[PDB]
Amino acid sequence: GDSSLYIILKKLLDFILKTGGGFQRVRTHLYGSLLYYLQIAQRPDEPDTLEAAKKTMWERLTAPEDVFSKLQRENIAIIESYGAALMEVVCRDACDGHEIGRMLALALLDRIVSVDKQ
Amino acid sequence: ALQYFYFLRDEKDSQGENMFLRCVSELVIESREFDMILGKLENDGSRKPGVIDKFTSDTKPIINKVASVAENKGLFEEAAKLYDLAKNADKVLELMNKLLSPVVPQISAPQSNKERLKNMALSIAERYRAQGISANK
Repeated sequence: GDSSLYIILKKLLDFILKTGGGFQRVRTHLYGSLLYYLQIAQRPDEPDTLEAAKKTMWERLTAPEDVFSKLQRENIAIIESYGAALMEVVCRDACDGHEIGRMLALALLDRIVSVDKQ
Repeated sequence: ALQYFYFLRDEKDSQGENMFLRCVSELVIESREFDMILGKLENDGSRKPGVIDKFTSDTKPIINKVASVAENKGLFEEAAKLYDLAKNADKVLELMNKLLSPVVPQISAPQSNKERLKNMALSIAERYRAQGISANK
């Protein structure tokens, strides 16, 4: 389980919101770690998987598995808080500096994006 | 709706027959009126026929289809209901154990003595276990 990874994910969000780090270089690292974490959590699965899980829950006929959905929910809560704060930081940042760090931050924004889509 | 769909057969021939079947299948799905359409409660005595059953035939395959879908959505209860009709007794209890199992762990202040997953649990046990029980020990 990438539970241990979860803690790093939290630290990353913390640093970003704080926007400490004179270096965007630092923030690029934070963005990269977050990107992998978001991607890692949902191994490529598509709506079919979600539908199957819901049915199984169907209702807990017996013992269901709803592990991946639960993991996504926890990620999304953490992310929310930290989120408003950090969204501000991530976008402004965007522009400038780092045309570089950019490659990293835009990718982070897009992954995040699916999840927390909605 | 069932009564009207049934007329489709009035044009006797394949194609139309399938169209009828598909229409009914489509009706069951998304209307989700399983009890009315498919049937209900054994008390031994197999199914009490649903409206469609009165018309008859392909009904088992539709049930599996609906039930699996229920599984996607996670509409438990519907799944249990569907599997009962399917007569997959073992499957029913297993889904059932899961449902009762969670809701057991949690925090207290619940469980009126009359209706829900627990009540559901009681229904099935009394119901199946006495009778030639097909489930795993």
